[PDB]
Amino acid sequence: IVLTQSPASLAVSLGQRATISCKASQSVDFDGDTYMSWYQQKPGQPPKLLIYAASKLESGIPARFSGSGSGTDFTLNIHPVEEEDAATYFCQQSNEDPWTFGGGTKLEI
Amino acid sequence: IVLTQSPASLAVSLGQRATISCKASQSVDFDGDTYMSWYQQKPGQPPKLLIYAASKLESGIPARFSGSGSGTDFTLNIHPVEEEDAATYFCQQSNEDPWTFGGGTKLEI
Amino acid sequence: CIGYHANNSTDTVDTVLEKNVTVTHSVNLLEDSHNGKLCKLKGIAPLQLGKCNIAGWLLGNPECESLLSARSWSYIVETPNSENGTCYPGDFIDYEELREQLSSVSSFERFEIFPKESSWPNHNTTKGVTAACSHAGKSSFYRNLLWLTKKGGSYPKLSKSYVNNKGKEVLVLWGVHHPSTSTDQQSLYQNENAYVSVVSSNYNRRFTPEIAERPKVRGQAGRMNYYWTLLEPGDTIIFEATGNLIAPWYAFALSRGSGSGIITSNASMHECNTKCQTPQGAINSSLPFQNIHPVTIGECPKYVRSTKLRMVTGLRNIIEGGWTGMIDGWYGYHHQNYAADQKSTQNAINGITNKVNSVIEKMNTQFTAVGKEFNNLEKRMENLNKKVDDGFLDIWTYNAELLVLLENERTLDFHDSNVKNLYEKVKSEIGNGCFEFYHKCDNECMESVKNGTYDYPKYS
Amino acid sequence: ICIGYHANNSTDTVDTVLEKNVTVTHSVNLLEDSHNGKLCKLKGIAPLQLGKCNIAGWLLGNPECESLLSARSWSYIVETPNSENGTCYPGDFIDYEELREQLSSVSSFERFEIFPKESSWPNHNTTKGVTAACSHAGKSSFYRNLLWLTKKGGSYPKLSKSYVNNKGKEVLVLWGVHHPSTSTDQQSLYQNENAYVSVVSSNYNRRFTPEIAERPKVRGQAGRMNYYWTLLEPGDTIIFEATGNLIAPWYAFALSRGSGSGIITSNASMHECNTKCQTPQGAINSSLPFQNIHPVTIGECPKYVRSTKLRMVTGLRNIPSIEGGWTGMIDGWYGYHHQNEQGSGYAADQKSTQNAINGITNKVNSVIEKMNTQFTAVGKEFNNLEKRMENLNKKVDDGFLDIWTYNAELLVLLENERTLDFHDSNVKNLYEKVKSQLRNNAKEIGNGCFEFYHKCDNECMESVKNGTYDYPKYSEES
Amino acid sequence: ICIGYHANNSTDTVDTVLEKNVTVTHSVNLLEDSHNGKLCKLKGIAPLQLGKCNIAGWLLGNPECESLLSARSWSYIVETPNSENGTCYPGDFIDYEELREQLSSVSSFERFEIFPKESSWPNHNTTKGVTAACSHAGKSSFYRNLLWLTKKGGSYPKLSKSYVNNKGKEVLVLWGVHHPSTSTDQQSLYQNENAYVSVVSSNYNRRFTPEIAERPKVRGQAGRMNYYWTLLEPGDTIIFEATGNLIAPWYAFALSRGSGSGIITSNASMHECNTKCQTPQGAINSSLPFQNIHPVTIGECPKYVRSTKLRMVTGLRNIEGGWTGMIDGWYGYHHQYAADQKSTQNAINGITNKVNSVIEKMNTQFTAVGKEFNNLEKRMENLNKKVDDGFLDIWTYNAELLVLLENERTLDFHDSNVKNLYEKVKSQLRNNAKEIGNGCFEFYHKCDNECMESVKNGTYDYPKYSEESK
Amino acid sequence: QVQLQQSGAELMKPGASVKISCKATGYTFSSYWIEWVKQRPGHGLEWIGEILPGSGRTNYDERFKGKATFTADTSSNTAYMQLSSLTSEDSAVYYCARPRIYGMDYWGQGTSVTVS
Amino acid sequence: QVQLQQSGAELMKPGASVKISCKATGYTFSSYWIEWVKQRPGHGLEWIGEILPGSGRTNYDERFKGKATFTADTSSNTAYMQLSSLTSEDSAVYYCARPRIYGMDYWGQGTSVTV
Ligand SMILES: *[C@@H]1O[C@H](CO)[C@@H](O[C@@H]2O[C@H](CO)[C@@H](O[C@@H]3O[C@H](CO)[C@@H](O)[C@H](O[C@H]4O[C@H](CO)[C@@H](O)[C@H](O)[C@@H]4O)[C@@H]3O)[C@H](O)[C@H]2NC(C)=O)[C@H](O)[C@H]1NC(C)=O
Ligand SMILES: *[C@@H]1O[C@H](CO)[C@@H](O[C@@H]2O[C@H](CO)[C@@H](O[C@@H]3O[C@H](CO)[C@@H](O)[C@H](O)[C@@H]3O)[C@H](O)[C@H]2NC(C)=O)[C@H](O)[C@H]1NC(C)=O
Ligand SMILES: *[C@@H]1O[C@H](CO)[C@@H](O[C@@H]2O[C@H](CO)[C@@H](O)[C@H](O)[C@H]2NC(C)=O)[C@H](O)[C@H]1NC(C)=O
Ligand SMILES: *[C@@H]1O[C@H](CO)[C@@H](O)[C@H](O)[C@H]1NC(C)=O
Ligand SMILES: *[C@@H]1O[C@H](CO)[C@@H](O)[C@H](O)[C@H]1NC(C)=O
Ligand SMILES: *[C@@H]1O[C@H](CO)[C@@H](O)[C@H](O)[C@H]1NC(C)=O
Ligand SMILES: *[C@@H]1O[C@H](CO)[C@@H](O)[C@H](O)[C@H]1NC(C)=O
Ligand SMILES: *[C@@H]1O[C@H](CO)[C@@H](O)[C@H](O)[C@H]1NC(C)=O
Repeated sequence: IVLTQSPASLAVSLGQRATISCKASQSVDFDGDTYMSWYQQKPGQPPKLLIYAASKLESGIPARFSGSGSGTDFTLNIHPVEEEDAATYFCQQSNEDPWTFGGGTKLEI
Repeated sequence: IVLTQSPASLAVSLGQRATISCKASQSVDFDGDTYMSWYQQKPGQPPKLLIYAASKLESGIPARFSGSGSGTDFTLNIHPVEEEDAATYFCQQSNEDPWTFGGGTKLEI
Repeated sequence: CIGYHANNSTDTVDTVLEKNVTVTHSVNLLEDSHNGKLCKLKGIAPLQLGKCNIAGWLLGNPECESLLSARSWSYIVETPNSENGTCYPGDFIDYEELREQLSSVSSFERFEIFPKESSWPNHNTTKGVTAACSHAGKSSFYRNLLWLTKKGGSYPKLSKSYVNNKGKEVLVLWGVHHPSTSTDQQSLYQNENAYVSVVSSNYNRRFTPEIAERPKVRGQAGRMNYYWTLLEPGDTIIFEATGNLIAPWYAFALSRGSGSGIITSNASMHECNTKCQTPQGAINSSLPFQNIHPVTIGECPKYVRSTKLRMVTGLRNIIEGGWTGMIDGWYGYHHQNYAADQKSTQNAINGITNKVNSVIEKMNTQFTAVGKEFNNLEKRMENLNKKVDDGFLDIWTYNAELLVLLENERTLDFHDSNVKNLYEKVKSEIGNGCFEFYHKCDNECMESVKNGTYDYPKYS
Repeated sequence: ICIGYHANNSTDTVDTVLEKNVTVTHSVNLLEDSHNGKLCKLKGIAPLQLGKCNIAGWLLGNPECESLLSARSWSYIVETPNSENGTCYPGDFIDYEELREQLSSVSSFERFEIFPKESSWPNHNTTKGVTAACSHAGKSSFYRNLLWLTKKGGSYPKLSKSYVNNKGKEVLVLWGVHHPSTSTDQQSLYQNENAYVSVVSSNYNRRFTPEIAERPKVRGQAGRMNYYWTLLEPGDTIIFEATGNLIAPWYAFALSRGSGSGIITSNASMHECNTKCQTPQGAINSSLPFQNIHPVTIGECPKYVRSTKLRMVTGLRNIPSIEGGWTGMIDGWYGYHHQNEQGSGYAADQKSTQNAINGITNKVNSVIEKMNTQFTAVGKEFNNLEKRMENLNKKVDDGFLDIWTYNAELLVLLENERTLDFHDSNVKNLYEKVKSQLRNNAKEIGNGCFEFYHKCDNECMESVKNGTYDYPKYSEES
Repeated sequence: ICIGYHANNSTDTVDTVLEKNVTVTHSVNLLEDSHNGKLCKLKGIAPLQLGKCNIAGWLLGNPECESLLSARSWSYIVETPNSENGTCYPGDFIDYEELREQLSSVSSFERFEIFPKESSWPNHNTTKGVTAACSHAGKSSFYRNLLWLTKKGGSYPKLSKSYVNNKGKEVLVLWGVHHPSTSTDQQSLYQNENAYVSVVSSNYNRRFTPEIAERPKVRGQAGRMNYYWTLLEPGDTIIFEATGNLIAPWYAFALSRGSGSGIITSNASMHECNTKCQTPQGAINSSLPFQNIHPVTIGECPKYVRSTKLRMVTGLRNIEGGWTGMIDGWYGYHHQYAADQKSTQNAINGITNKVNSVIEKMNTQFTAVGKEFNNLEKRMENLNKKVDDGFLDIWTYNAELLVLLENERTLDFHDSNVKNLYEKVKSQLRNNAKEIGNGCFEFYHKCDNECMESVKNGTYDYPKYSEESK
Repeated sequence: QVQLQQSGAELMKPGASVKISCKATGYTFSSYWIEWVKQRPGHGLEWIGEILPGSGRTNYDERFKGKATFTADTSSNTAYMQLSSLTSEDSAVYYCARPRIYGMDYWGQGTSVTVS
Repeated sequence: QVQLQQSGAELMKPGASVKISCKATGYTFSSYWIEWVKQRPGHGLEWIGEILPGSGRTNYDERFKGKATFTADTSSNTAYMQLSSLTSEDSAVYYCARPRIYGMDYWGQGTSVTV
């Protein structure tokens, strides 16, 4: 399985939403439950996950991060957008064994 | 509900079978039970129930009074008629709440 | 002289050695009297089903409208002539288990789990009425159930959820209607391949209508099987049906209790305030045995099949015989120059009065022992329950009879042994029971000898 | 005069709380230990001997048990442990154990043609309904109570048969559903693959659907037949309708309900008797309260206790086989050696002896009445998914058995102690009466024996015995 | 020659039916009320501690019970009250309590690969059958004893897998049936819409079909898995024919039957010891007939009686009067305080017979392990509870009544045996002694201490010691 | 033996009010409904409504809403129907009948109301 | 709570074997897996493999198998990595992460193996 993030690079303005989409060769949904996680990696720092199961925010996260989509298509939009979260974003699938990560995408103010 | 009847007037000689047709706008049999009644009314007297459930004969009513039919087709057959049978005949449905009656038919000798 | 009391009493007792013995006193332990009168227990009036049974009461039978206001009760009463239940032919699935659960509950609250006007917009609720469930002249239907037919030729798949926020268990009841013809199935629920799915978080059953030609019961060739389930607090039950669903109109928030039960009785209901209640009639008694009826509610004496359980308190009413002349004491001291009593035997009398308390307390009281109901496919378990009840009843009957017989024998040996001991103490002579004295013994001397300390060598 | 208690030569041993077993003169063995070992008639009705057939094969009319087709009435039902021939076609007799429990109560029935073969089914092929598994006389056969229906000329019309119970008694109707191993076999037997069996009544409603799958061979058959039953009430109607896979009923049994019947699993032979009680080991008859032969009994039988020896004490303890009894003086229970110059004979105190014997007989009669003649308590078989209920029934039976064993043993010990002390107290008070008859006119041997200073003749001493003699009559101090 | 009975400074008090709280010289307590809380080994075989898992989790192979799949033999099964791992995927274990009862009598099994994962289903899928509900170590997993088969590359051919029980013992086969929440999920796992599962043996026959419906979430899953089981007799064949929805067997258990085992719920700790009785509260090493520790027992154990005190009166009462001068035997005579040895030995032998008979009468209770029922078996559960409570009341009453009867009998025995000794001593010689009235009859003629020997042995001659009192 | 007595003949000017009386005998008055049906020449028999005695629950035909109001007196076993603001269009003969499931078996003698 | 500590950055000659130690504190070491992932510059993170401490199971990715060899020491509460035959292509930052069902959490510090 392979994950593809679109767009590769995107520019955003403060307070306006930035939509990031992930595409998979095979559907990552098994028995209704969908395995897809969204990570953000500030440079020089470990990637930090935002959404697990593609819709459920983890504890201790701002509400601007949001997850949606199922099957092959998934999307990530943050409303609004702050100056802090200018890091690279990753979508990772947990369905197949290799646990492939997405290509990554750049989010710039 | 609307419950029509035919003929408006019936002219049957003594000793001749008399058939009266009552038709319904909507089916009056719910769950395999036909809610249909047959009355006779001497002038100036309350109607008397003759056939209930469109086929069952009332107690105290002779075997001459017989009816049948189901759904939207109902017939009451009188044989052999007598001088006492000259009365206005009513068909009534009990399936709908308005419990609407029929028009009433005059049977002569 | 030394002897034993004999009164005019004629209460008879039985023992192992001989039967039908006569003693001066007795204390019955078998209460064989019933008020014949239903009374409230612990100040809570019962629930009288009357002409209905539990199925008719819970389903909402049209002839049980007096029970729709019932909230609390001490014990359910259904008369033997109770046939208003399940007006539409069909079988209540796990009916007896439902009665078992209902015996535990002490009160509930009937509420609209799915309000009839609000819950079903796409289904047609006014149509469903049957002549089998006839109230007054007009035909009617169960008050707690709702019969949903197709609205305008369509029966879209309904999916209704309820979240048990009542904080207590909720008894949900529904039904699956099995018509008699495929034409009826299409005329009521347009989908012929209908199904009913009722899935809770611990209940999961799917039902399918079975159209067949059947003998007419109550004028109906169709059948309606009724089902039930208990919804735990904070749980969701989902009703999904494509047809043949008798939806739950009302449910019950069960407040569980203990000591209540279901009794079938004929006794009329009036006002009392008792602690025990058999179907024959409410009773109270401090006696630890009753033969009125095995089925009891509340604090009741043990049930034995015997007809007479009489302890022995008095001495042999009929060597010295009975002292008819002295009624003052169980024991006498006749004086030549009336019988008197001694303080050394009141302790023995108190010991016997303690002994009767000991035997009555060693028979722990029986609690609610309502009978169980079984269907025609549970004759093995029904006979096992019958064997268990009859074996325990026989064992406790035998235990009661042994206890009374051995106790009467032991206490009669007591009434002889204490008399002989008193004879020895008086000694410490005519063998009939009197004491001839060579020396002149005045009434003061007689009292001194009654004290037991007499200087016999003084006379010499 | 010497007064004491009789001793006998008998060496019977009893049990008491004092000792583990001691010798007495007389006893009554409350525990019956003998069984005839032959099955026998119970109140004039010979039982039903299923032989090699079990209940299932007999009801279905298995080809082997042809002798049971004529049977009408029975006192009880006997199935030998080696009997194994029932449900010749492999399958599952649904609620078979409930059917056995139902048949326990019935006292007789009438096997009648509920649906005659030659009239009920004109549009179906009743001729071929035989299989090799139900083989009889070296030929392919079937049950004699069921009919295996099949398509008639490549067609199986929707069947519909109704029976109205006009026998006045509940009727046991048995049928079956066939599950072919392969769909092609279903088509070859019945026209339509989506077949169903619908059996309905006023109190019975059940729809059966054949399930086709490959199966391990049992008795050479890769198919399965499920056999069902129902109890049609009098005046009721049962409707059999089936588009396929119906083993239609042929004979039904109008059950006559009875009581006191039961099923036993004995292996003993049969012989003509007439007994009020019966156990699988053999017919017994005894008025004793207890028996250890077998827990399963039919009719009025003694109680069952595991105890090996159990007997009341109806005989005073004897020193030979107030120290000691008198060995050769068998005249009475309570005797006295009357010594005199005229004669030195012996006689028994009649009134005390009769009082003792009537008291002891009253006690043993109370013991026998306390126990209740155990009604027919036969075992019940259970499914392989009913080990909980089976173990509960086993625990109940074991507990009641243990409780009654303990009760019987404790009653034996307690009554033995009481009657021993009763005999001793009787001797003591007899001696009390003896020395109350005369005082200071006679010296004391002890041990209940007396000798007189003055010479008192045999008639004088007889007057002494009844208490009509007075001390001041003789004033011989020495 | 004063004849009495021995007394001691013992606080042992007992009850009689006539009166309660009477002090006695010696008593034997037949109710054992102590226990070491540790769960010791029964007959040298360690138990099986389910720990965090119930029977369903242990047998299905729950991922969190991986230390229990090495089990081969045990004496009994211990499931703690906190044993809540079982059936990680939501659903119903069909006839689960029946399986518990079957497992109670099992003494050991050999868990084995009934259908090897790598060679049983080549035309199916075995890898992607994992759930978030059965997660182990923070990753999706599944039961270690079952295999969730899904379609292999968009196809789910009808499977027909057979096993022949050549193990020589009954084999416990467990499988499951999956009911997906939506028809698209069923299509995505098992391409066939109208799937079924058929499991047929010589004794067993059952067909299962999926039931797709909307269900409330339990453990995050809106689907359901139903778990079944069957006991395969030796030399028998079991055939699985599934078109879909089959959680195929992977490991089965060749059952070796036993006796005396059972399943208990205990809150105790496993510690190295050996015992012949093991209640959930602790082990028992006692020969006492009755115990009140706990009704549920394993092995040979005393009878359980709800009472709290059960003491037989071995020794006579203590306070004629009680004299401590005689110490050799229970009964003696005061000679200027010499205890006897004949009557006291006879009474001791009799009382030992009494007490051993009481112990003999009560057969030791065997393995009375409780049973479990579901929410549709309230009637069977109530009947079982009624049976248990009835037997408990019956045996408590029998024990208490026998203790009271034996107490009264023993007190009568001793209080009459002292009188019997007095009576025989006074029967040795008559009119040669004067009874003062306190149980002491002393001769009108003075004797040396040796003159008491003629009364001690019994042989007395009145004429040789006949004089004039006045 | 069940009988349903009715009042006599009454007449009022248009715009008046009339309390038509029905008296039921021989059975529990509250047990069965009491149906009201209107008959006019050339128009047949028309159902006015129903009232369950004692319970107080009642139903009305839509065309008679407000025109007809039902009340019951279970003490006297009498059922009363009220017509408010009579008009010349509402002159007929009124019956009180005991319903059965399929039809009304027992009726009353009937009362006729005029508008002059 | 839970902290993952890696070895410091280190450079090593090509063709040799480098050991990378991951320190797990605050939880039972054998309870959870340890996922090894490397982030090449200009490329997405690639899952190397995963090792459960107690069981010793190691699920190597097909691409990175043989190149890496996971080992763990329960006594030290760490799990190591064995990269042999290093190359500038193999050079990247490496991460040990404690996985949850849908994705790894608590990640780690990171370590570079520049060649
Ligand atoms: C609440 O209970 C009451 C009774 O306490 C119950 O009323 C009963 O209804 C049944 C069903 O209609 C009646 O039984 C019928 O009675 C009529 C009139 O006598 C008979 O004609 C019927 O006979 C037919 O069926 C028989 C077979 O059963 C045939 O043999 C016969 O030829 C007929 O075909 C049938 O017996 C019963 O009489 C009444 N009883 C009373 C006292 O009214 C009521 O229905 C219950 N209510 C609810 C809501 O369930
Ligand atoms: C009546 O009872 C007899 C005896 O119980 C039945 O005969 C038994 O029939 C079965 C099946 O036909 C035999 O089983 C077979 O055994 C052979 C080995 O001998 C095996 O290779 C086969 O696969 C099969 O299992 C069984 O041996 C045989 N027993 C005897 C003693 O003959 C008979 O079938 C019963 N008839 C009816 C109608 O119930
Ligand atoms: C169907 O019925 C016929 C007779 O009604 C059975 O008998 C066979 O009939 C055919 C055609 O008449 C003959 O060729 C055969 O020789 C007859 N005997 C046998 C044993 O086949 C026939 O067996 C029945 N078949 C089924 C499947 O029930
Ligand atoms: C004792 O009296 C009762 C009641 O009068 C009687 O039933 C019984 O037969 C009597 N017993 C004897 C032994 O006479
Ligand atoms: C429901 O069914 C009845 C038939 O009795 C019909 O009159 C009504 O219009 C239907 N629809 C609603 C919304 O009640
Ligand atoms: C309870 O017993 C007492 C004493 O006999 C009696 O007076 C009272 O009436 C009984 N209780 C009731 C509710 O009758
Ligand atoms: C263990 O569980 C039992 C069960 O009720 C409880 O009584 C006991 O207190 C528990 N032990 C501890 C240490 O909590
Ligand atoms: C039980 O206790 C006795 C006490 O002496 C001891 O000898 C015996 O070894 C113990 N047995 C076990 C199994 O603990």
